Amino acid sequence: DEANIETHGMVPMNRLTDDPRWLPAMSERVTRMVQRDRNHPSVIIWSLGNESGHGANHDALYRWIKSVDPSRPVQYEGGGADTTATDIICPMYARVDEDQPFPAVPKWSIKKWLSLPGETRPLILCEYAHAMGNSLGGFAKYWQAFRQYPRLQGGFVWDWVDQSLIKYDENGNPWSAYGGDFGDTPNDRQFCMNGLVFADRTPH
Amino acid sequence: GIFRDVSLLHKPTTQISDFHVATRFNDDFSRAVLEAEVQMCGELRDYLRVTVSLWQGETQVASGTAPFGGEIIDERGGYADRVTLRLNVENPKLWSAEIPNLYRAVVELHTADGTLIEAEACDVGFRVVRIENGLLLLNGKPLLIRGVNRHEHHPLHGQVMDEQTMVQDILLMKQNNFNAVRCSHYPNHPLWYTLCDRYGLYVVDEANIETHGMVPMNRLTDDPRWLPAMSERVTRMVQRDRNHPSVIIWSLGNESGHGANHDALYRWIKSVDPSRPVQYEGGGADTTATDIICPMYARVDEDQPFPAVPKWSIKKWLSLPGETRPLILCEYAHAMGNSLGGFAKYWQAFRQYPRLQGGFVWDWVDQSLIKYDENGNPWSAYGGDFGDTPNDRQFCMNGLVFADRTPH
Ligand code: NA
Ligand code: NA
Ligand code: NA
Ligand code: NA
Repeated sequence: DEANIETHGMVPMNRLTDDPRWLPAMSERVTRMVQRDRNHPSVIIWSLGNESGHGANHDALYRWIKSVDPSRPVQYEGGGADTTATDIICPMYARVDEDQPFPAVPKWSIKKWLSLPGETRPLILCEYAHAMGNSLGGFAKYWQAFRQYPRLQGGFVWDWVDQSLIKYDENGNPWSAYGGDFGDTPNDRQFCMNGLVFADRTPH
Repeated sequence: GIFRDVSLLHKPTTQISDFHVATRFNDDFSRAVLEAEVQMCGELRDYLRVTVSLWQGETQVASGTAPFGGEIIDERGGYADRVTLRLNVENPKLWSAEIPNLYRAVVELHTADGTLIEAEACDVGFRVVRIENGLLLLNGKPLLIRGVNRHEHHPLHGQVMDEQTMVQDILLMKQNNFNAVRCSHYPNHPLWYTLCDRYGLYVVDEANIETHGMVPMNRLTDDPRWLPAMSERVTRMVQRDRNHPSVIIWSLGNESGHGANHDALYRWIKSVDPSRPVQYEGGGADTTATDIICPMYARVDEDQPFPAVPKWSIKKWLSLPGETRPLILCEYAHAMGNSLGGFAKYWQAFRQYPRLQGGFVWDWVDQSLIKYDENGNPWSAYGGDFGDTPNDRQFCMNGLVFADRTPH
């Protein structure tokens, strides 16, 4: 269960989440989620949101959750996927064997990530195996790793269903549309369609 | 046989009986303290003095003089027959396999009025070896062990070692980008360590304990009746070799399972010499008797799940729940004949993974022996060629170089 906090477009990504003036707003999105959903057994992990960097507000709200509901781990990928605001190493699109050494937020090989000095947490990818169109090449490598490594406990494929929308031709025929087909500009054309199933839930 | 040197040593009645050198550093290795503990035997007298002088070539960099009598250590007092000199060295030249900077420590037992009774001496290398946050550090930097296992073997003289062969080996090793050697599986000829101090090789000094043939392998090492014997092999090694800077790691032996005697002697080493990590591969390579995960022939990516002593993939091994130690293979890349296939995979892993800090190839030199044909021609022989039976025919030849030190 994930709080409705994403500030991906900020520069830097944590401009708001490191700002105490936005701590109230963020808090409401976390606290009110927990207060609503904490009795559901299906919810096994709390998430502080997505792609909002790593700021002190995350640390604060992490600790708040841990204090009010210690029955569930808290995870958060922002700020390098292994910050103090997560109980689980939860990277996005970390590869099995290939390192991606980005400045300040590297995406290590998940195998390597587990063994970094001082690292003891489990590793569950919050996003992997980007199913954009004709994709999921190399999925078996992930699952071989998951089964071989105890602390590689899986991940969440990105993603379930294409976010396409239905438009209608001049002849009334429906067709599937993506970014830019509604005059929306700027837009990220077909990156809305990353699903294992079509929007009508027909499988890829 | 008597396969190492035999000597006579004449000492005075009042003599230096033991001396240990330790080096302590500040956070950036700009300041060092050489702590020299000197012990005497014979008649104590208030005019006796110990002077410890430290030299860089012909330059005296530090010195210290003191009468005997150490500090109070328990309710009965201190050691009247010991003294610890603490010498300060500013901006010491640090010892490493890359730059084997050495000082000369001279320990003079003399009188107050200046008469020299005797003098002992050692080469001193200023370096710190410690495991920090899962990494083996030398002088604050993580090591990458380009190591090889080396038996003391000569095709003509067997297990008799000479200086010339040692030097030949060290030169070849350094010329082939080795920086470390494992004394497989026993303390080496003394000179070895000196040469490694001088030329710059990291040394794993290994107690002469291997019980591989026992069933189970720890039948003796788990038996307290064999704890004395084992102890002598460990303790007397440390007491002999603890002043050599080249020795960076102690090993409790090889292929003797995991028994309580190992735990005891591990702790003994850690108590007497906390300046060096202790490793031991037996009992699964990750037991309580080792500071370093030191498997034999663990593969890079392939698991070998043996009962009770699995050989995990080294990458996987690092990440097992609760595991934080560095991983240095005590033996890998078995160079038996036409071999070393897949070596690059090991080195890719070593460079990618911080806590994979290398290993020791098995091994340096083929253990072949020279026999002679009917026509007087020499040929290289292996197990079974001397009527020895049972024998392990050619498994004695696992070297990167031939017995004559010609490279494979
Ligand atoms: Na797993
Ligand atoms: Na998308
Ligand atoms: Na490494
Ligand atoms: Na062999």
